[PDB]
Amino acid sequence: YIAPNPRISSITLTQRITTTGPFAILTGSTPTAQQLNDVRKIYLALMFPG
Amino acid sequence: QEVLTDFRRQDTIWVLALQLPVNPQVVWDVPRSSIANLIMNIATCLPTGEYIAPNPRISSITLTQRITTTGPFAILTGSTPTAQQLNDVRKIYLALMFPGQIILDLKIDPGERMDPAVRMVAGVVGHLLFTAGGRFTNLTQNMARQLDIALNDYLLYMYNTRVQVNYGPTGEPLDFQIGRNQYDCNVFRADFATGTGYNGWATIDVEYREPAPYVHAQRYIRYCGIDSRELINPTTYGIGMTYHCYNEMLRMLVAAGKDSEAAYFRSMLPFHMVRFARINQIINEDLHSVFSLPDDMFNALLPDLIAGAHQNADPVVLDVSWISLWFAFNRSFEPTHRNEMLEVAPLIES
Amino acid sequence: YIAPNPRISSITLTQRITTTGPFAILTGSTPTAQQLNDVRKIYLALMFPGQIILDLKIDPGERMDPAVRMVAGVVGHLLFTAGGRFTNLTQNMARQLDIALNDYLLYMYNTRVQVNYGPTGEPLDFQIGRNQYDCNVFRADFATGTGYNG
Amino acid sequence: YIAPNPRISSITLTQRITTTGPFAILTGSTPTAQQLNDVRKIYLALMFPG
Amino acid sequence: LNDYLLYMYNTRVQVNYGPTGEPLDFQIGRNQYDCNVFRADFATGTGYNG
Amino acid sequence: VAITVQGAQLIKRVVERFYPGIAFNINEGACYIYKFSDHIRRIRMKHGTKYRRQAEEIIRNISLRKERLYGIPVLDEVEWKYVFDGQTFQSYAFEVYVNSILPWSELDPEEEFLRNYRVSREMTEVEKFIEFRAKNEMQIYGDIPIKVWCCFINELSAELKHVPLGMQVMADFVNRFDSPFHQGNRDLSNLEDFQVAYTTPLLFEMCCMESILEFNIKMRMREEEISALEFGDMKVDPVGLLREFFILCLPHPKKINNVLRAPYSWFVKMWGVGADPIVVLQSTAGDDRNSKDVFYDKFRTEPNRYKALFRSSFYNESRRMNEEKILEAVKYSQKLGSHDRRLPLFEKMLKTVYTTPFYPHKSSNMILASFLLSIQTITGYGRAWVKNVSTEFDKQLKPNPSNLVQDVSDLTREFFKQAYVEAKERREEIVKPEDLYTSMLRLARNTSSGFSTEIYVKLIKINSRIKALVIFTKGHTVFTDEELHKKYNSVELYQTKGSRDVPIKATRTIYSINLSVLVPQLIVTLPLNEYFSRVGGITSPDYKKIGGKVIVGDLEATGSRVMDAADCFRNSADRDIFTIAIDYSEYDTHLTRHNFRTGMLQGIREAMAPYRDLRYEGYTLEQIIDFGYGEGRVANTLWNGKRRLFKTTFDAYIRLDESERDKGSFKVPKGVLPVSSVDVANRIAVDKGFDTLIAATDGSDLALIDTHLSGENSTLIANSMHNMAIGTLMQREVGREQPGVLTFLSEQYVGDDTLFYTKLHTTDTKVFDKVAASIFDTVAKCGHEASPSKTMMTPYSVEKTQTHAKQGCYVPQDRMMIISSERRKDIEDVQGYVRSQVQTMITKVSRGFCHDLAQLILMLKTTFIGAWKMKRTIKEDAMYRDRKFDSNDEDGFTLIQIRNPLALYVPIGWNGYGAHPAALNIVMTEEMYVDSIMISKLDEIMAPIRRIVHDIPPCWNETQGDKRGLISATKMSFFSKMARPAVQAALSDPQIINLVEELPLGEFSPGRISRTMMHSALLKESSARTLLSSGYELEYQKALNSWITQVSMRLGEESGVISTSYAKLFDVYFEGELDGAPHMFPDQNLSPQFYIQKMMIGPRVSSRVRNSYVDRIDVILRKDVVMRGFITANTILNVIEKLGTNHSVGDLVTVFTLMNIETRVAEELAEYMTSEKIRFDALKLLKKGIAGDEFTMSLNVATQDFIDTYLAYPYQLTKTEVDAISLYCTQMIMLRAALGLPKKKMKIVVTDDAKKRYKIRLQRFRTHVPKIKVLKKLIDPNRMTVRNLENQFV
Amino acid sequence: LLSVFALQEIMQK
Amino acid sequence: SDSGPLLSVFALQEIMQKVRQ
Amino acid sequence: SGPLLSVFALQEIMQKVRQVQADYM
Amino acid sequence: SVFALQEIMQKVRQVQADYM
Amino acid sequence: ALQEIMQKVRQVQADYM
Repeated sequence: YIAPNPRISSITLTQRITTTGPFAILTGSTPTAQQLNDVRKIYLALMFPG
Repeated sequence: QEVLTDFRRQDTIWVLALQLPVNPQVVWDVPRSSIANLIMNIATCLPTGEYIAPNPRISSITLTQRITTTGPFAILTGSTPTAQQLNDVRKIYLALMFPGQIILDLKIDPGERMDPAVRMVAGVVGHLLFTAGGRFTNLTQNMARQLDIALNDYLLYMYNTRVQVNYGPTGEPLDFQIGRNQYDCNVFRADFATGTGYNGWATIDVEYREPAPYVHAQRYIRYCGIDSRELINPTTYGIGMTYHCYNEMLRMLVAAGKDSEAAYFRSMLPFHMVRFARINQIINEDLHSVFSLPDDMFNALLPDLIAGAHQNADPVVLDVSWISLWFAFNRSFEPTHRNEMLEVAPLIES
Repeated sequence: YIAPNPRISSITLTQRITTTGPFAILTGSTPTAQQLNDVRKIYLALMFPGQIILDLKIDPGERMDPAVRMVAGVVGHLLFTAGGRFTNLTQNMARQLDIALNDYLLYMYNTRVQVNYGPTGEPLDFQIGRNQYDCNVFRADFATGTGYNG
Repeated sequence: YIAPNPRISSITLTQRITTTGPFAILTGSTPTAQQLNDVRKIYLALMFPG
Repeated sequence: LNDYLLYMYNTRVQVNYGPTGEPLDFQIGRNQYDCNVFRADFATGTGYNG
Repeated sequence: VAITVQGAQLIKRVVERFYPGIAFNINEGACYIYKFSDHIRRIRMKHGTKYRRQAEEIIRNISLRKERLYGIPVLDEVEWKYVFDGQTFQSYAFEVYVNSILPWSELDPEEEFLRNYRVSREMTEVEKFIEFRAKNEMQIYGDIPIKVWCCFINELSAELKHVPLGMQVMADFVNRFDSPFHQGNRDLSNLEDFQVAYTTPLLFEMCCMESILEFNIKMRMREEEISALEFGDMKVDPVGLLREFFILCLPHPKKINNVLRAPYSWFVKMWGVGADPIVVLQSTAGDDRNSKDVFYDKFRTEPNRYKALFRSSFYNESRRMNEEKILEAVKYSQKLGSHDRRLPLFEKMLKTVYTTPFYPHKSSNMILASFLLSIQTITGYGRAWVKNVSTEFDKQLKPNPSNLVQDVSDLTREFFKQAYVEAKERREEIVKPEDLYTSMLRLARNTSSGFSTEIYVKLIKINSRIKALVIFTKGHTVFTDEELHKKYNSVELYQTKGSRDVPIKATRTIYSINLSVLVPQLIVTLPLNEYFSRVGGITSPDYKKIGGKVIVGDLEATGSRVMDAADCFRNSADRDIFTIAIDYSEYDTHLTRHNFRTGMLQGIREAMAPYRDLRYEGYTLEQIIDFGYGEGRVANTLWNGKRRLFKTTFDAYIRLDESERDKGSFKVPKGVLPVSSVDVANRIAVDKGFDTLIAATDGSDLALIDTHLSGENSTLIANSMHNMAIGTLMQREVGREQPGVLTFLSEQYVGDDTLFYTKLHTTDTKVFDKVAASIFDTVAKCGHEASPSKTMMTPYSVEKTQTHAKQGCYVPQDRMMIISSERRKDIEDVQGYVRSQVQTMITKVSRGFCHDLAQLILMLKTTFIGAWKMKRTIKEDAMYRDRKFDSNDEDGFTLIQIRNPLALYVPIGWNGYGAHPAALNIVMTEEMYVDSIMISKLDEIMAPIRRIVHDIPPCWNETQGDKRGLISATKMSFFSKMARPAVQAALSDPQIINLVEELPLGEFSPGRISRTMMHSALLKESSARTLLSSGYELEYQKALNSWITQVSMRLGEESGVISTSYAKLFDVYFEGELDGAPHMFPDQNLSPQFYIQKMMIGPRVSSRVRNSYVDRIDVILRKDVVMRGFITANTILNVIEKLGTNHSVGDLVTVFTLMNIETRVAEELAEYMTSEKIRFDALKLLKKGIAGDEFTMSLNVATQDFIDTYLAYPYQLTKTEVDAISLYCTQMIMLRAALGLPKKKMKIVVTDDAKKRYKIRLQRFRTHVPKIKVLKKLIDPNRMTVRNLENQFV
Repeated sequence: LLSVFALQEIMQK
Repeated sequence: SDSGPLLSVFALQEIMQKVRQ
Repeated sequence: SGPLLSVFALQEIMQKVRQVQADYM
Repeated sequence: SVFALQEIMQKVRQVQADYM
Repeated sequence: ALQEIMQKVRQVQADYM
């Protein structure tokens, strides 16, 4: 599994000024074991259509 | 030119591996390279300075003359800024220094949103501080609408029998006539197609001058009609200058019975002129490189923003707080140390 | 150098407490040791009509201070002479005090008093008051000395 | 139960000092426990109309 | 010399600029003194001695 | 688990150990014991007085230990032998020490530090000189006897179950050698009868310090729950390192510590810079590199761009210098002793300092970093011997076309001219001849008075030094032509040098200058000292103004070390900043006349060219310049100091003739024999034949000085200005030789210290080496010497003014002494003194020290300060009365008082000390006490102190005693020039006006002003203060017998005064759930009680609330030159209370002018007072030092943001009243944060019930009006506040 | 004693 | 879970007076 | 002068104060 | 309920774990 | 009162000047 590039959400202009994305709290969060299992379920369902 | 002036110059053969008149087109042919060029220009040509507050006796003689009364301006005059608010002021000035590539937006944090005094003061200030004219814009549409709502709330929050108000049919903000002479407030609603409510109202913002060091971008920017060619002395430069939007704002303020605020702005006008003279000098003399946006792409930013077209670079949006506008109105940017890379930039460019 | 009776300024310049202004600010200050020398210079320039003239200092500070500039512009038109026979001031100083008086006359005005502007746009080119007072006569002109004691 | 912004009334109701009315007198008071129970009664009566 | 002339630490006087962007190409003062005579021209030496 | 019971048990057992068989009780607030002394008895016996039983009163008391005097038991202080109960540990450090002993045959009298010289049972003449040296250089002073410290060490070791090595060597010494010496309690400087070695007190002090540090490190270690400290990925043990240091430094303590203090600091500065990943704390401020508006986001790790650079030769030589320095010190220590040990752990850690990463966010590394810098605290005050040496002009560097000396002189002259113009721009100018006779009191604080003066008092002749008395006696002779035209270059006129100690380094020499030299210096140099005091300038190299470049004076202006030095953290957090610090060696030595003095003189000379029309009693300004500085005046001067002596045999003096035996004027030490000249000394001096010492006395060995002097009136300005010139040359040369590589962003000059924040545009090793070589080459050719071992050039670590920063975090070093002290002090006010030490302990614990050990140390110190110092008063049947009678039957007895330790935690005003058990930064006050007892959570903490209140006797305080019993006979002859024309007017009258000068001005009245000023000047002199101290014992007896056990907690105040008890009129509610997000902060080394406060409340990010009305009064009073050192705001308000506020401006101007306040300050103060009286309430707020300590300065409290966020209050309150509310709010919220209570907003509530409102209105009305005093002062009630209070709460 | 107006009676003896 | 409100001196005096009678 | 109270008296009514605390809570 | 250092220590360990 | 005292002492000041 590969995460997207971090530079997409936020861009830096100078050393003290940066832009903020709309989903910072969700981007900064980390999954738990059960959430990881649910993600695996999502991908398994996607890869077998019907 | 010391290398060409020794006494052995008559029999010396010169070799050059680079050329100074670099073609600016080859830089901008890189696909999707707007943000990289903007970052390079900021890192190369942006100077450093400090911020100067005006003389505090102006507010003493024009804003707090009546001790027994208290208003929004009287409340916010005694406040002091914090570090994050100074950073927001820095963001505002950075957005000002680039006319179209950088725009601003308001934070959604409650608190300041529920405070009436800060909202009214910001609504009054932002119509004089920013530009939303027919050539370029500094603001998003949401911020302009919020500022219009704030000014509408301020202009009629406390009115009496002396101030006659006649409402309009549409029910939109600022659709009313106020004062004895029936001054029309409809001119102060935001309209990006014509820029009536801000600094671009009925003035020349940009011109074009043929001989330029870089041929791709030869525009000439002048905020509120200042042709700042000579060096600036802050004590004499803005003695008798004015422009349309400031006069109209003063007329509305005196029409609505806000005499003290009108006097405060009338006293503060030369400082407001000098800050923009300095800003135009900085833009026209320091930030001229091939990394500057070309003329063909500069004239289409506002039509793309108003028409919802996304075939070019989306301008960068920054977030500032409500009180940051009032703190920015009372601070002027004076450059004290120019950037170290000014004289080395063309060789790197080539 | 003698000072007038403080009861005058007590009864006529700060008669009400709730309101402040330029004169009320300046009436509380006291001169330092350096400014008595400037007052001596003022009087020495006054004793010799045309042989000695004066000009204003150039340093910042007081030039950005509104109240001091306003009260000085008010006072100078009565304290000095720039008439048709002799003058005490450089033209630059006269123009500066004219600008200061222009700033004083309309810094804070209401609907009770109305102002009608002239065509030229020069300082003091307006009519003010219920009687339509003409303020053009106070602009300095060394050929006639209209704005000063001459 | 949340109060409004405390600086709302500072600019309109008690903005002019040396004048005192009913609103200026009642502004700044804090209810007792019985008055909070009364406010609860007000809201319960409001939630059921008839 | 151009920088010295345009720097005004007193009240600003009227200035009129010319078509070209060359230095000293303006008329200054109420008398409208022509400043183009002081730009260097080695053929006749107007700007300096001689 | 409460600290209040553990500390009580601890100190109880310490007390019973110190005085065996004590009747000490925890539940009583005081205890009293008797002591017997026989010294007075013998001297009475030699006058033939008859006494009863002599040594029986000794023998019966020491043995049976049960005799009572008026029922009060009498005890004797415990013997040296049993302090550690006779245990032994055979520590190797003891044999290390005894191997370091040295006989008298190896004496080097010119030694800077004394070696371990043995003491023989018999006497010899050289041992007299050794005793004379040891009595002076080995004093401990302090405030507590060492034996009390040793008992505390033993008891706390028993409590914590750990054995310090210091206690081990202590017990090993005492088990065999018994007492080291004798120390008296009435005066601790009376150390006498050295038993074994002359260096024993140093051993005891160092061992106690080492034990204190060992306890502190273990308890701090337990606080963080860590198993071992960490260096990189390796575990390390701190106590092992400390013992390893202690065993090595013991052969020769002072010399080894002084030579070794530098590599330890270098290792801390150099740790972790070269690691590949670097952890930094974000910080953001303004564009200028000295912005003070920083704020912190979070931690991050980033790659290191500078990693490849650290293979440079410069860093290799920097490391190799320190390896040679450590190894030579180890070799010397091994050679002096008989040991072969070394420093294995430190040399192991030093090998890879660059690549081992530093972890600021891991406490295991931060504690180690803080501990290494605090190790050196075991050899305090570093007293040393100094020698007089001349200028040695031959080694001075002549200017030639290969150096830059003339350029340095030219640039410094230009800088003096430019700075003088800048000072003139800021309305600071030289003194006018009208001000010649009044400005002489305005000397700088670094000045010193040459001639001491003699005063007759009524009866006794005394001498004094302070400027006031000397000037008031003989100021008219200063400017006289007789004293101007004399030069101090012969036997008849000369000047002497003084010395003052420093906490770690060697004793610093100072110069005393005659006033006739200082005053002409002041005349020119006053405006620049005034001008450079301002702060906040721009430090960019391209800025024209040089005022902001000088940091001298720009320190402690905010009052907090962490707050004002935030630029260090900001620059260390920035990856793009390269910092350079040049460390010069012998700077003051190298200020020659070739490079410094002549250019300075020329700068002053063409400086005063526009003022050449002025004259001063016939003399002109360029003559005054020569008067202030010139040959025989400052340059080329003779100076006196310590004598020089030589080593000879005894009988060589016998073969001498009487021409060589003639004794001169100059005094010689005790153990040295006189000799005429230094030539005959050279003839007679023999090296191997040590039998005697001889010292010259004809004056041929005085010092000839032609070099810049530290006692001058412009030393700091000249030094910083010279450093500015040096830095300009450095920048010029580095720009010329290597263009474009290095760009200077900020330059910083303070003292001899120089700092640079620059940008480096390359990472190639050979370019960096050439740049460093260019810098060192330039500074070498410039004439000074720059050590490549101390000079610092780093990306990520920043140091200035003993303040260190690594990767955006604060690394504190603790150098605060606790045991010893600089000079002997006498405690005039016990309560204020304990307040001072608790304030200093706040700083100490804020610098990473343990909180609980700080509490224990204050618990110890609060008990024994007042003891042993009351005398000539005896107590019987709970009644104090003068010492016995004329019967002389019990004349040998004295009474000693022991205070309950818990008196540390009872507020001021209740005869106690305002410390809080929860955290030391909170100040106890009566309202705080009642709030604490009403809190249910603190009950277990508050339980013992509940029964200790209302039992504290009054504290000893000689300061409030003010009487007229110090009439002087010498008069104020110069009064005719000191009195203002306002004072001079009212003394030419034939006493007609005298009878109408009846204004309530007190002692400042014409006809008595001179006498009162002289009286105050004498009370400034302690040697004059000592005369009135005899009668204070009777007043203390009156205070004791007038005392009643009752607590009053008067929450009201004097109606003119308002205090923080006012908030107790209303009830207080806690509501609302505030945000719980923790804040960031740079100082990550705090106690948990302080860490919780710094995390719940963020750092201060703005200026504190606007200054008080008293602050404005004090600022206004700080304008008068002649009365700033004599007038406080309290003096003004005390006169005002009797004068009244209902007066016009002219009345107050006249009153102030009569009170020696010059007319401009009089007018300003009068106008401001009239404005305050007309406009606002004008009541002065009294605060108990709350929110005034070191830690509270850094918190986000007492600010407008704090009030807007945390506070809701009724609008009817006034500005002084809301300030009184706000201080209590800060205290309450700090206390709630300390206890871990939930974060909630706080409101002041006023209920709807009528009776409470009635009492509130009554109390406010009586507070704002001073009742019957309205008749006295005729205050008009028409003032806005009081008139408005008619219907505020109706 | 609560009202300020009662004070002037005391002032007038 | 909390310390609760703090009473003024007047409330404490009223409590003492009520307990007294 | 001013209100009058004492810690000695307050110690007996401390439990009443705690009861009032609990009631308000 | 009585005060203890345990909860303060727990909070500071929590924030140091957050730093880690 | 201080009024007569103020006048007398200021008169003394004036004559001393």
